[PDB]
Amino acid sequence: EETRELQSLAAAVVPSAQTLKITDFSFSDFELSDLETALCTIRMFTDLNLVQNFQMKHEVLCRWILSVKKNYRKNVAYHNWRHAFNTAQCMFAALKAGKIQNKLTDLEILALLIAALSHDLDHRGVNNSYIQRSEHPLAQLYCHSIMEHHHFDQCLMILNSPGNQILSGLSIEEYKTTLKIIKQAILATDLALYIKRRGEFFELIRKNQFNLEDPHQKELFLAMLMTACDLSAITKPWPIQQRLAELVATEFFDQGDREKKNKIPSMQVGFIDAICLQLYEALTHVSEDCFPLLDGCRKNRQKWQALAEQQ
Ligand SMILES: CC(C)Cn1c(=O)n(C)c(=O)c2nc[nH]c21
Ligand SMILES: [Mg+2]
Ligand SMILES: [Zn+2]
Repeated sequence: EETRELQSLAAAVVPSAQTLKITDFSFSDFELSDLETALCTIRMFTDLNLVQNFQMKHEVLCRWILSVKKNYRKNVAYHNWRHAFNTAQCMFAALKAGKIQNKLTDLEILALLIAALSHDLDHRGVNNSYIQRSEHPLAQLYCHSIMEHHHFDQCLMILNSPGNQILSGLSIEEYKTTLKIIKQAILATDLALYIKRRGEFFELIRKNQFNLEDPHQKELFLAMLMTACDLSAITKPWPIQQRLAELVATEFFDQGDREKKNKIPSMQVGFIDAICLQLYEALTHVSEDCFPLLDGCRKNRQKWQALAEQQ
């Protein structure tokens, strides 16, 4: 029953951020039920003052969260609701604990939270070609970042569904700006785009020319931040990361129409060196308080490498 789930969520009391541990970069969701993750998501919107600043009605926000959750496929090992929820939690932590909140506007924070939660909507698994083959054949080269555009379309449809319009409170101009930031935020989760633009971000930091005051770099930062949250499972405490790596490995090797372990340690070390280390280092420079993400990433590299050499 769906309306029953909505009834329960809407009537439930929302515990504090401290009680939910959502401010911790080390946050984990394994012990939480779907209902509990939904309550954590409400707390994120609430504490970031989005519910107040944009006059969201409780029942609407609840319905929206449940529609979002419902549109991820639980049969997919990694790209599912829990990943999206975790990505948003990391965004929340980076904003609060990481003190990034003060460097952005309310509309940017609103867009980021929604994007984090919506960035992988309807994902069918890295080894699934359905979404791509269901579009205009040579559709891969025309509308590039095909998956991300799909995720955004899904995000937008939910945002416009009756009873789910959490942005109805914004003015038309506020709305167009938010939608634009949300779209860019989601497109940014395409690693191909991350690898294409990260160089500029890194370059701007070396020369100490990074300036969030100019729109170009702010947009570049939001894109880098989204990626940082999207890959944050790589920064978790060793016992947690070991588990999240299992999920990634399952989707990569076992799923796609559904020894393995040995491939995992080297895969995670390669992933960290090639994609993660520089990003979290860069982020730490922008905000000293985001260090734990980097620290966590390093500790995990050490652990996986030790296994790679065989413990
Ligand atoms: C999921 C995949 C597309 C990218 N990706 C990721 O996000 N995390 C967290 C990993 O640990 C990982 N290992 C390989 N690829 C990975
Ligand atoms: Mg994605
Ligand atoms: Zn993702």
